[PDB]
Amino acid sequence: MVFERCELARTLKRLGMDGYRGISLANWMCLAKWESGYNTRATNYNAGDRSTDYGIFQINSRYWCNDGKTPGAVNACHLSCSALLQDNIADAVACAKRVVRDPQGIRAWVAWRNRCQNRDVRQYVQGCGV
Repeated sequence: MVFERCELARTLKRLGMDGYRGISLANWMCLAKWESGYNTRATNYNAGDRSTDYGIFQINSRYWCNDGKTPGAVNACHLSCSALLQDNIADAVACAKRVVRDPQGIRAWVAWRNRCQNRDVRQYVQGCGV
């Protein structure tokens, strides 16, 4: 499913993402926007290393979820990558929480550095009532 901006904002807040490990809700919104365009079924194969990015946060199969065809992969979130393709984003959120628990935090996603870091991200949550 493709979330509408404010609908996603309110959903993320309810799931406890606001301020998680120091990360504001607007940053998570900026991340989802640039990673998948708020689309839970988005998948992206990386031909260069044989890994695939799954879901709304484009979480990688090499470290976070298991899809069985990625070489030398671990499953830190202890989930099938299929779980990251559901309309219900509860599992994707729990895995994103795990990702940022590592030292890099939100910087783990390069797109965040490119389009969110040091920017005015207020626009992603404006008018959503969160």
